[PDB]
Amino acid sequence: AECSVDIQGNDQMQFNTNAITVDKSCKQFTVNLSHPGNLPKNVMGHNFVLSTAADMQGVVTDGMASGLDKDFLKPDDSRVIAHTKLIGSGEKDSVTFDVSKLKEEEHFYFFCTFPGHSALMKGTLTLK
Ligand SMILES: [Cu+2]
Repeated sequence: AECSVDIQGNDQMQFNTNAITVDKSCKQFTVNLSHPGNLPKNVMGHNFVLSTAADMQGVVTDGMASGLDKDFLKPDDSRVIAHTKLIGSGEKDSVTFDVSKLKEEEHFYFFCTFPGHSALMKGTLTLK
């Protein structure tokens, strides 16, 4: 169907949704992230990061360590299926990935890796 979704992260430390469905029809899928709240990236930055459920903890933990200059993400992290930039108020970023990379598993988690964020900024992404 539509092979894109528009996601927002804000000042409430929440994305607007906790569930994304990707139409199995799609060869590619695009996630357009924007920040409709008011703070900078160095403080209340969000990114969108996609992994298997099992990999999320490692991604979030290795992320924190990497620091704000690496967008709180380990560079070249092979667990990460798709990722955007870290963004603050009124910035945006997009990421496109192959639907084939979701063939093998069931429940994936999307999440923000800014330290602490993933307490609320965790959702499920599935292939339907
Ligand atoms: Cu965040």
